[PDB]
Amino acid sequence: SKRYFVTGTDTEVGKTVASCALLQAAKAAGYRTAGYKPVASGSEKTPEGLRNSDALALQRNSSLQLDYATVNPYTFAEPTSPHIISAQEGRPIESLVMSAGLRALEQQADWVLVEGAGGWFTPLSDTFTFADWVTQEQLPVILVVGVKLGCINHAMLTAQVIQHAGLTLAGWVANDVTPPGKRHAEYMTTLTRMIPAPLLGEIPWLAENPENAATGKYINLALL
Amino acid sequence: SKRYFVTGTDTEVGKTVASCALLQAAKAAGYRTAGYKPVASGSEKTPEGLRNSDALALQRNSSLQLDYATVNPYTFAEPTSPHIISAQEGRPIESLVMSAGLRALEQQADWVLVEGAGGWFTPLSDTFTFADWVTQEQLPVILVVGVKLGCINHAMLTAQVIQHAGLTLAGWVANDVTPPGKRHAEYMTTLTRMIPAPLLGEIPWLAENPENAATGKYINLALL
Repeated sequence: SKRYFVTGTDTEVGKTVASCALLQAAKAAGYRTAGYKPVASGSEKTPEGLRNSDALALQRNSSLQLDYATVNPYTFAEPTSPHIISAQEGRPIESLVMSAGLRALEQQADWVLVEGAGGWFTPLSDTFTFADWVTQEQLPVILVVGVKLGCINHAMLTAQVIQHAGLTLAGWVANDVTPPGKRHAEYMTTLTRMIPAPLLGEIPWLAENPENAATGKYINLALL
Repeated sequence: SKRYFVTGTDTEVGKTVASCALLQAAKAAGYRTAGYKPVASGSEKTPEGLRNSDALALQRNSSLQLDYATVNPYTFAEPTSPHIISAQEGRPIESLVMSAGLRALEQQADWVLVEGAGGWFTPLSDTFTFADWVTQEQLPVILVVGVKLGCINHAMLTAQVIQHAGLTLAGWVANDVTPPGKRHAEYMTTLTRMIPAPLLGEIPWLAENPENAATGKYINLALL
């Protein structure tokens, strides 16, 4: 089965928006899809426990019917770095648990998308980062680049680090986080030249909630 | 003579604020200082040509009397990536010119601070980045980290890339770009543990124009 790890180059680049577009495109291709966000911070209280909106988006965009805990085993109330709330709450983030949830999904889906929390080097504990887990899982990576101020530097830094860890950079998705501006074409050209992986598509600026929009049309899965 | 390259982990981290604090601290230590910003975009028109405010700050905080062109040989009007305006204007950014200006300063100053434009991987041309120039100059690097959302990932990415290029990470400076928030102590602790270089100091949040503030007291130059 196909499996990918999605990470962003900076905060607020629309990582979940791109993830939902990817899931919709995979489903259109005929795959049995599953979204997985092992760790999520910043969540609402419900009668059944804490719920994270990004995990809800992945749950909803998966073709299979999945239970929330399957999509997101680790949910924290405060939107801060996972290693900080984890320590405060006395709830360790276990590599074995994150890996188990991945296997669980692989038993039903042909195409699994794993969404990280924060960026590449987000700490899960004092001695373990998200990059450590992706590296041990040998997951190919899809980079979500927000077309904004500073994206060239952030995308190159992330790409270099990933390749250096011996992982495959499967592709990148350009997310237009702001309305059309000047230099947009120039930024896209520079990013295309510099990121050593295929551009899968560009999701235009949408003002509502791109997570709920039919965005799969913007992804060219044949390039993965 | 001492020479350092200052880079930031993200946009708007206060790189020039930290640079001015560094210059003030070096002067207090008795050094003959010089600030150097080889490339600068986003500049005001004056009767004598384009002037960049960050270069003006470095000029003013240098102990030696320096001419503007000495501090900033390359000035562009539009605040975009240097390789883009450079190409548009038909004015190539020459490695030899940037290096020459560095030698020029070294003939008068004992302590030279070089401030980059953008982040680490800022392109100067289609085949040359700022990182290429710093690497050939073998300049030790000082990282300016804005204590904000996403700083841990950006600081680790930058640090790893710099070490990988075989350069020395001389130290880092924490700049408080926003008013005091929760998790500030936790962020500082994480950054201190993860960045493999000494914390030189932390510049508090100041609402006016930190570039004009006496901030040298916040830097401990004995750690460089």
